[PDB]
Order: sequence, then C-alpha cells, then structure tokens
Amino acid sequence: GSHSMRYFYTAMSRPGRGEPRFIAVGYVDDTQFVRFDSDAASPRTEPRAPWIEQEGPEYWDRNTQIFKTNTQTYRESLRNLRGYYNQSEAGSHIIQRMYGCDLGPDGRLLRGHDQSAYDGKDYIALNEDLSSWTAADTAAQITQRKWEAARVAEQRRAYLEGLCVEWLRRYLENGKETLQRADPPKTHVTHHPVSDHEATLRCWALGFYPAEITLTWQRDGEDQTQDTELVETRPAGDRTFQKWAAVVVPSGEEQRYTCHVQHEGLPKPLTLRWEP
Amino acid sequence: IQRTPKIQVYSRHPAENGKSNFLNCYVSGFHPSDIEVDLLKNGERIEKVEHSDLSFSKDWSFYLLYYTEFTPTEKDEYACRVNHVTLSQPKIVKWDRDM
Amino acid sequence: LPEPLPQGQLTAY
Repeated sequence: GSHSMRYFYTAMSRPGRGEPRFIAVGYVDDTQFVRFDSDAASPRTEPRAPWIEQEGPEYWDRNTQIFKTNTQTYRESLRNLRGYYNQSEAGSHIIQRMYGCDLGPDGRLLRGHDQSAYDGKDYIALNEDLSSWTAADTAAQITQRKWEAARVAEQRRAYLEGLCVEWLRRYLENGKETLQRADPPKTHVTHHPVSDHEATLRCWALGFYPAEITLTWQRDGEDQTQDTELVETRPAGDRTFQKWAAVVVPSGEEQRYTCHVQHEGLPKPLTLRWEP
Repeated sequence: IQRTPKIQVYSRHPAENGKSNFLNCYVSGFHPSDIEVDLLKNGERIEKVEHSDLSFSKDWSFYLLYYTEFTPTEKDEYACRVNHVTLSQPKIVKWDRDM
Repeated sequence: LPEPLPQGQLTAY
C-alpha cells in the first residue's frame, strides 16, 4: 500500500539551564526507527527498529554529523526567532520541523512535506510545489526571504524527491516483514450497565497496525457521531495500537446498535453487535 | 498559547489477574514538551518507568508513552500522575481495566 | 535518511 517517511525535529531553549536541546526522531509510517538527543551522555544517532541496525558505520556517522550540525543551527534559529518576535531572553521557546515524503502503492512519490512551527503555531511551510513558501506572519517572512535568497527550497526539493524516496524504499524492503504487514484489529463489544434504563456499549479494536482506523457506532443504520465517545488511538507498546468507541444506549435496545470497523488489515469493513 | 495533555492509562495486553503485563500512560496533545509523568501502585511511585522518544502530531502537539511491567490483581490499584505547566495541580488518572 | 547538509552553510531560520 501507501507509505511515508517522516523526521520530527524539536529544538527547545531553556535560559539558565544550558543551551537549547535538539531531538530528532525518524519514522516510516507508524514505526520509529531512529533517534538523536543532544542531551545524551554521548550524543549519537541510535537505532530504534531492528531493520535499521544493518546499516553500516558510514550511515550512522552521516546521520550523527547531520544532527550535530542541525543542533547548532537550531540554536542560532531560536536566537533569531526570539528577535523576530521581540521576545525577552528569559523565556523558553520551541521550534519544530516535520518533513518527509509520501509514496503511493506503486512506490512513486505522491508528495513531499516540510513544515515548521514556533511555540506550537505554524511558522513556515514548503508548498506542495516544493518550490515556494507560505509564511504565517511578518516574522516568518524574514525566514522566507532568507531562504529564498539562499535557494533553500531547491535543497529541500532535491532531498524530498531524491534521497528521501530512495531511502524510504530501501527501508520498506529491509523491514518488509513488518513495515509492509498490516495487522487487523481484534474486535469485540462490551456491555456495562450504567443504570436501570441505560447501558454503555463499548467497541474495542486491539493489536492493529498501522494506527489508521475507523471505528463508529450506528443506531438503526445511522451514524451516532455526536453521541459516541471516541478515545484517541493509543500505542500498546508492541508496535500495535488500540482504540475504542462507546455509546450509552437505552436498556433493551442494544441490538439496534452496530459497530463498524475499517482498517487496512481488513479486506472489507466489519460490523459487530453486542453478543450477550 | 499552551495545550494541556490528554491522558490515558491502560494495559498492553488484556488484564488477567496474576499474569504479567505492561502498564501504559499515554500523554498527548500537549505543548510545550516539558511534562512529568509517574506511574503509581497503591499510591506509591513506581521506579524505573521507561518512556518513548519525544515526537509530535500534525498539529504540533507532543505525545509520549510511559510504561512499566506490572501484574494486575483484584486489590492493587494503579494510576498515572501527570504534571504540566497548564496544570495548577498534578492530575491523577486511575487505571480502569475496562478503559 | 534525514536531509543531508548542503554544500555551503546550513541556512538558519
């Protein structure tokens, strides 16, 4: 099916507690495979997935140089943005960067991404053309002009259409037994009386991968979006995810409710009901 | 502005009294990234709790998974204690095997 | 593989 690779950079200043910390993590779909933390005793790129361990010393050294240099550059960037917003040197701030490539089911590039935020708010983003920028405010425009003068977009594009796609395909092959394996959700419905005239019906989805899933409740065939409590998909810790959807129903009307599950691991959407 | 963390406390595998499992505390949707998370057993802090590497969602909010091995019983109570700049006091979420 | 360093100076924000 479709796949993506993403790197997530977080640079956080902390006046009075040393220089800004830089953390980078890499993912292929919902599987993390690498990490770098400038606060580590001996900062170095480390593997976080079995299939990346086979990469040679050159790979790890290359990664580490990139992250070490980025660590320093983001410290300058944090100083620069503090100034762009006329902020004091007393506060802590964060710059985040999220970038990567999306591939279609045939392995071809669908599109690239390169977005950045400051203190959790969108700051500047590379447009889908991988050639122009969208700045959120007059501060981001300074960065935009600096990046346009340095022809930065061209560098991002070269990477997104080149090495990003090439290495993602390599990872997909080396870790095909997991990365290209969709584990369907194990589903069931639980019943929990709340009072004499109401009961909670909870639809469970466990052990699925990837995280993308659609879990909904229907009453007489009509979606109960407004009356459904849907928790955020959560990691189990074994690579899989979990999720549940619940609805409070009138006692005795349980059979009018159906839970529907959609997941890549499922050839056809599933329909479940409470089974006393 | 800042965003307060969403908190979920749950087990990796279906809870079976007397059987080893993993207790998880998933904090997400928060900003900034600094956050303190403790896993509790009968009110006491569990030592050696591990956590995932800092990452974030499309809306830039952060998420982290804290976890530790644990053996569910009928009496023992488990919970997650979270503190964040957006919280005036630590937030306690008890583990409910049905949630 | 993350974005490699450019030939010149990595451009800060």
